[PDB]
Amino acid sequence: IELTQPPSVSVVPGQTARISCSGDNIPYEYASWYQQKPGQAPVLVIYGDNNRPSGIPERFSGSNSGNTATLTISGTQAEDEADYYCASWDSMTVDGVFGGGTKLTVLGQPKAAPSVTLFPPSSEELQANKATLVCLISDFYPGAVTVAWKADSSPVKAGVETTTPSKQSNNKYAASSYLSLTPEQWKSHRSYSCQVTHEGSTVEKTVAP
Amino acid sequence: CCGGIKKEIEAIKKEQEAIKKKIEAIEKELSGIVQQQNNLLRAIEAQQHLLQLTVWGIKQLQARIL
Amino acid sequence: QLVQSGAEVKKPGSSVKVSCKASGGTFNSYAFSWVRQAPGQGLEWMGSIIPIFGTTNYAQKFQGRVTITADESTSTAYMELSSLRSEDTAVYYCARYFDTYNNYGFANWGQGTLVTVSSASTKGPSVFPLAPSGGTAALGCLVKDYFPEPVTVSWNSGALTSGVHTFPAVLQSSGLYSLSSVVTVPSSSLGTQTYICNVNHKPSNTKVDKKVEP
Repeated sequence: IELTQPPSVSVVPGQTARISCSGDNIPYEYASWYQQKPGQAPVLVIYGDNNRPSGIPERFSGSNSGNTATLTISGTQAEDEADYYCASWDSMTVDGVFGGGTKLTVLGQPKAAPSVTLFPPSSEELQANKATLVCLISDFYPGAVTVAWKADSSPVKAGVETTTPSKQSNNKYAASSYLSLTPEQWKSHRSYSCQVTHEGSTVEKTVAP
Repeated sequence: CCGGIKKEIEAIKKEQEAIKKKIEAIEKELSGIVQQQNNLLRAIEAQQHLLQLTVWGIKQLQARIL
Repeated sequence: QLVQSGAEVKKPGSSVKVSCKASGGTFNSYAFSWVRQAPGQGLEWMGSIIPIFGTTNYAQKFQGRVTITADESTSTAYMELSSLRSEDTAVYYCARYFDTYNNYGFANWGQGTLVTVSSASTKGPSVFPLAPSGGTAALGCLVKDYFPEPVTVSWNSGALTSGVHTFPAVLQSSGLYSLSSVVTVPSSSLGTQTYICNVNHKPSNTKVDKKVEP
């Protein structure tokens, strides 16, 4: 037995959303749906004959029709943007089986600009032959992020590393950029900027050695 | 008219007070049942659960075979 | 309700147990499954056990490699996968079903257990305090080139919680990770309170504390 979902499904804020689970030797009361937000265990939302666990919002309903499970959200929300899974049991083998998941997207959307911050080197790390600088891009939408570091005044690219953006609980993305370096080059050039562009603006932060 | 109030009030007041406590006893036994009726429900639901649990248990064993 | 063993690192071909303690409730009434998730991938179901008989059944992919057991005395389920290979690196979840009789769904989950199957080498973090000075103010910790995932950061032994943003890890070219964790606070509480940075990297058995102030 195997389950089949649309790999993603996108929707306008406040609409009916429908993920379909399909195949093959049927369930029905065995079928379950789960919502997983990034960095979290799945939370059962629907089970059996259209049943919500406790404290689950009514916008969620379970539909069924022969081969097919369909989770259905009425009037979707930003918080409903998550990855959804269907699951059921093979009646012969009793094996559990999950669908491949479905990224429900409500991409748009109410935009917020990257709040950037920069910590100086750890003074205790200076002691320890090193002095990395810590830049914290966060709270932005979309996940669009592209950064330029800078020493004193001259363009910089090499020597650093950066993280890809990742969705927060607040659905707004985040990032981190560091510059490991020698505990002498930092107390040689003065302040350090951080040119974080979000496809229009460019946000800095500057610390004094 | 009167004279026969002597023979009636002191008669069908006692038997009509032999009701005003032979009912005031039942109202215990009714809820002496709901006491039990509810434990029973509680008991069945416990078995029902063990049953589903054992069915699966059998499906799993049966699956281990053939 | 369900809480699992901590994250591990395993050499290829070796093995690993993972435990899950089911708190408060009758252990004989439970049914449990293990479900693993590879980074950025779907959930995949591995096996089930019914504690009160200890009858298990497993997915064919893992049959031979996986055993699941339970211990009623301690209310614990275990999964153990042997002959480990890279593709087994995953987060492993423990899930309870038959919450009620008609409910074939996984009503309760573990916090997850990250298991990492690389050949060498376990490395400890370099925990650093950060430099601080009704408005805004923010301090934090730095964890430098360690290996592998994950790494834990909590503040004041579990006290300080509100407005705290822990950040994801960069994996370096070196093959080591680093991450970052800061606390947002108003100007009106700086150099008075206490501020501990508690870091746990369980795989290296590293548990560290760290203080911070202007």
